[PDB]
Amino acid sequence: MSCGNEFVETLKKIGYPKADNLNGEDFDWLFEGVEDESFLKWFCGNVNEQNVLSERELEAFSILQKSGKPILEGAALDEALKTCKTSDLKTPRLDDKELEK
Amino acid sequence: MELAQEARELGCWAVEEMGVPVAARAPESTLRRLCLGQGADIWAYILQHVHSQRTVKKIRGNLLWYGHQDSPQVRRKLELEAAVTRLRAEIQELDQSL
Repeated sequence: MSCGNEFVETLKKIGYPKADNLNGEDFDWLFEGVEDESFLKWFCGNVNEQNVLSERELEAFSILQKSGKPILEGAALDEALKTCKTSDLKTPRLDDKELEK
Repeated sequence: MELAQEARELGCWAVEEMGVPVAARAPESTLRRLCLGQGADIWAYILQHVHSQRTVKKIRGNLLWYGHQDSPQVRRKLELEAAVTRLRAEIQELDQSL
C-alpha cells in the first residue's frame, strides 16, 4: 500500500502551493522508517485543514501582535466567539438611517 | 546548519504546539532524515502556516472580533456619540454662562 498518498492528502489539506506537483511515491522514503512512521501516521490521521491558517490571517495577526493589543486566549476568546456566533443571526446593527438621525 | 535547526524546530513544534505524544514523537535522527533533501522547505511551511486547533481558533477569533471592533463604521458611530456628548455638554456650559 502506498502510504505516501495520505501524506499527499494531508499536505493538500494544509494548502501547500507545491503539493499538487508532489507524488506519493517520491516521498515513500519518508514512510519506510518505524520511528518516521510514529510521527507520520499521527500527522496524517490527526491534522486537518482546520489546523491551518491562511496567509492573510497570519499577516493580520502579525500586525495585531505588533500593535500591542491583548490576545484573546481562553475565556476571552470563548466570550468573543460566543458573541460573534450569537450575532451571526439577524442583528439590527450597522444602520445608516440611525446614523443620519 | 539549516538542517539541524529545522529538525529541532520541527521537534519542538510537534511537542509544544500539536501536543504530539512521546510514543508518536519524532526523534532527532527521524527529523534529520525527514528534513534532508526536499523536506527542508515543506516542513518549514508547516512550522509557519500550520498550528494547533486552539491556536487557529485563537487567531481567527482575535481577528474576527477586533476587526469588527476596529471597523471605521464602529469608529464613526462612536465619535458621533461622543459628538452628541460634547454637544449637550456645550449646551450646559453655554446656558450656564448665559
